[PDB]
Amino acid sequence: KEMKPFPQQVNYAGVIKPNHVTQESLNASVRSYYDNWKKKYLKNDLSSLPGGYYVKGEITGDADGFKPLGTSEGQGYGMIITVLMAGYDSNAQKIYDGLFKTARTFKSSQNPNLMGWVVADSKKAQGHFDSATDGDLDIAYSLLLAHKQWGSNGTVNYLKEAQDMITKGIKASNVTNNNQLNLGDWDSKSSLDTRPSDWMMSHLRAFYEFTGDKTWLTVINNLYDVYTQFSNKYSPNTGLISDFVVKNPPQPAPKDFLDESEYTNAYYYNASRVPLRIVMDYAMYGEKRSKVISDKVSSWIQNKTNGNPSKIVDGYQLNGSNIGSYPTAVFVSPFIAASITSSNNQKWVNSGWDWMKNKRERYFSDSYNLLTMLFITGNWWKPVPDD
Repeated sequence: KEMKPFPQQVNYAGVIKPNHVTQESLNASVRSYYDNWKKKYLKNDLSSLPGGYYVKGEITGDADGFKPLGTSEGQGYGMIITVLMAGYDSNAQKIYDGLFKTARTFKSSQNPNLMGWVVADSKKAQGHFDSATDGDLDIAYSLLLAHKQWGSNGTVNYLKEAQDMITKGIKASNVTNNNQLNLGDWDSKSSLDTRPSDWMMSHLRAFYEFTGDKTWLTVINNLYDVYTQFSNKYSPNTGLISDFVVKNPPQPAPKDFLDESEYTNAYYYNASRVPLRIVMDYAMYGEKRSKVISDKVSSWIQNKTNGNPSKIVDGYQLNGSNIGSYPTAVFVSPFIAASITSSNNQKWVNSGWDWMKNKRERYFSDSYNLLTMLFITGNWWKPVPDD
């Protein structure tokens, strides 16, 4: 009953795939990576929610006295991965519906159309936590994929669930009056605080195509404006953006923003995800502003590393100075993805593929590496409202 079974192995206009191996090799690498990811991270052991699934994060410490097991961010990653692997994993729909059960049971304490950001094995946690924008973005987008994979005439009306989450959830709570995306449903409607890894341009395009609400296009265009307004001043040579961005005109967040890290003003663990989220817009929708941003970052990192992906480190100041020390896939793999819009990057893309295809480390890097591998092999297909 899959209408888009793995592997869809699509060919987006103007983008290259790794070409030193066959497509069957690329698909086999993705299948193996998924089987290992699923074994290590996909869980269905919530005593407080039989039938609920989640993705096991690490997460040090407690969250409001609860022991955090996963987040809405990982829930969204897992839900996208699961729908895309349908046709290989015969339990994909059961897993997806179980992830959705968790997402709606652990609803946000603020906007109940969203997911609260922490999964913990307690009925008290179900409805206790507020939302985080990126988790709900990936969850809502995954519902569009589910609609196109299985149709919406079964137990879960995926399209209606998507439309409600997009409109009553994300637009209502996270689209700001300044046409940005705020940090979560606890943040204000007039907030100028934003996390650029939430600027999931290609998801926002799909939201527009499946709701017809032009708000999404207004946000896309404005966020491209913001990216350029920020980078021309703060990263004119590298093209990078910081983990968090504040104020108008946009500027790097201060250090220790939200107590996340000393490097919230820099290209750190949140922003490492940006180059994938941006490049997908060029690949799936032909957006030239995405190619411009992607080529600038790709050229910078290739020169920085002398064409060696293993020389990428886990964090950079906006001027390109090293913060990190070692190559991890949440940084490496999006830099490879950013490189796919120019054919003269072929060798670099091939080297990046060899680096990432078997690279297993921990939840955050592995989950984002799998999303990136799905995308760069053509196996993340585009949901379209019909034929």
